[PDB]
Amino acid sequence: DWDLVQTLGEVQLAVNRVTEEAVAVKIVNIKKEICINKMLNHENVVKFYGHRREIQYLFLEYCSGGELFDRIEPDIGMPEPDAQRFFHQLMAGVVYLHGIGITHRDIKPENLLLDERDNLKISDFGLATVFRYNNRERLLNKMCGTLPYVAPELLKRREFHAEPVDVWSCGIVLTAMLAGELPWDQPSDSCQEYSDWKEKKTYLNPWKKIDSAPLALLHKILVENPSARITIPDIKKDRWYNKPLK
Ligand SMILES: C[C@H](CN(C)C)Oc1nc(Nc2cc3cccc(Cl)c3cn2)cnc1C#N
Repeated sequence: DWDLVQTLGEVQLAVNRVTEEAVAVKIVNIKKEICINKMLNHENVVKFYGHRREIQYLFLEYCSGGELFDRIEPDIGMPEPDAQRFFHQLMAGVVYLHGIGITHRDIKPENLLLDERDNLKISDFGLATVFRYNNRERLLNKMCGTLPYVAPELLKRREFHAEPVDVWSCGIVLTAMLAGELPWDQPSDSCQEYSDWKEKKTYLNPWKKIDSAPLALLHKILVENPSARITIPDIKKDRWYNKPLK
């Protein structure tokens, strides 16, 4: 038996009556979240233990470290070495997902959990979907995600590639980690902060608070044209991405 100890997000912390093991139980599209979870097995992805239908119950990893969101100090961010480490682990998780043809679609600090060792884990696959199957890519056309984190093509195009969208959102997460703020309400031309970035006014916040090395990476990630946007394999060759830090 598991005792429901407290509400995490519904989602509640459950604790094993015998072993005292802790798990997160999700109490409830749900069919796809379960299916997708069944496919997942990676150290930077929230573990899926199983499910039960009574109201549906999902048994997920308890990440006692909390949400990445709470490691970001407003207007400050966090130490660059910690940001880099979290970004490495995020890429590892995203790489894995894309490798098996899954796109998360809602990457943001609220959905990035930390275990007891502060290892990052991608959470919440309620919006995730298959973008590659039998080695054939399917373009996406449904709008979803979270405005400050979504790529501009999603607002501007009828169809778009899945992967560059996840890459973009990772770029926004990195920005948040290094500056403790989001660069814009949304990646649209009616958005002054977004226009300023497109005009490379990096003497303005949040870019001003970001060292030139990571900023160079951001210049490559937050590129409006998804076809010109840096890919993960190339992120792996980026100077800052490879810089020894602490
Ligand atoms: C509760 C989050 C809300 N999302 C928006 C991230 O959704 C999930 N949380 C999980 N674990 C978890 C969440 C915690 C939340 C707060 C604090 C602590 Cl210690 C937590 C420890 N572990 C696992 N899967 C999902 C899913 N889906």
